[PDB]
Amino acid sequence: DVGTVVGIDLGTTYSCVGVFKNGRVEIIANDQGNRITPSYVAFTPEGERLIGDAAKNQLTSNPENTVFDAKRLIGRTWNDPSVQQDIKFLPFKVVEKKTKPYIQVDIGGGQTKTFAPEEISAMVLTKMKETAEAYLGKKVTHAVVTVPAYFNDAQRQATKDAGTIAGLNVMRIINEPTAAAIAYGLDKREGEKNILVFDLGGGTFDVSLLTIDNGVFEVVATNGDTHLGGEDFDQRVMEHFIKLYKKKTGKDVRKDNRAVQKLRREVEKAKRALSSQHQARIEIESFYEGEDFSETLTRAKFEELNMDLFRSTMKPVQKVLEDSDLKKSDIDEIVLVGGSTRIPKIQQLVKEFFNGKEPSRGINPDEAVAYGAAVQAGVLSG
Repeated sequence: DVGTVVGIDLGTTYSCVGVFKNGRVEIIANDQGNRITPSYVAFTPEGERLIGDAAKNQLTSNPENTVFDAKRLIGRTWNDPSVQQDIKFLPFKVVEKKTKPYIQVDIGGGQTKTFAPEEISAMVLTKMKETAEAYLGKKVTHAVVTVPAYFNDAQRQATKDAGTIAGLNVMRIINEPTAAAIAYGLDKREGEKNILVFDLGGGTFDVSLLTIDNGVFEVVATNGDTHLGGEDFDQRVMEHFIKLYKKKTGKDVRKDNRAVQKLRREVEKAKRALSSQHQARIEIESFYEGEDFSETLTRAKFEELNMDLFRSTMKPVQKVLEDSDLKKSDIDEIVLVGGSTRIPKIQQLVKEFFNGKEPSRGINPDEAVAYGAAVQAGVLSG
């Protein structure tokens, strides 16, 4: 009937899919061997449609026809002031169509097409569905899908709609921070608890005050920063090296985007390394005008380059507490979500904010939301 239902984190920057198999949640790897998949769609001049890692990986040679951040636009009208702000920063065309912000791309050979934001997310969701189905060795028809807690009626419906386009019946839309809590078993626990969820993604920062009472969740207050994430930490590190280069050679890397992008790729990997190691080597062969890049980033440097950004995450946490009439002591559970929460310095800051109190631990913070979504998908068959 519903078959094996899947749990999908449909993220602004990365998506994740899980399933309940053999008494356990399995987070599923994609055709590229990754347990997270970029929420990107690229159309090539030859007319190929890329989704996920291959869309993300080419993109530097294709800014106009590579689509991301559709989640910023889904469920919104063209004239929403938020949309009008966002599209300033997007490198693809967005036009007014049927009152909505439609994405216009060159599909190949100069052929122009428009897509509703839920059409682009449907392509991503189709990628998640194939990832799942290859794992399971069978077709999937039903899904649990997560959304931010601040999502309104239209944004929830448009996500359901993206699922229907993708061949998915979205049985449950769940809030992302609730899914995270579920992954940690916090919905089981007896009596009333206040849960702070701190979700530092690749492009957005979400803080949520949740209440659990008899396995029923209530979102009391949300804050954060719509345009803060790990990518902002990457950018800081580029500017540092482009500056060091424009000092050691006189040359300016920004004249060549391909150089700037190659730096971006290596910075990303260095950033991930610095969560485990204390130094990382950034080495780009044939980086600008045949010449080579070697420099080495320390964790101490990474942190200094980002310290004000790291510190600015605490102010939404204070506002959330204020808006919900609670103080630090009132928090019984801290859940970290997002790849950036693996940054050792961000963990230190959250703990010190809460007076030495430890967060929940044991689930990859990139995977926690889909995990919880898979916990509920699990119950929806059996």
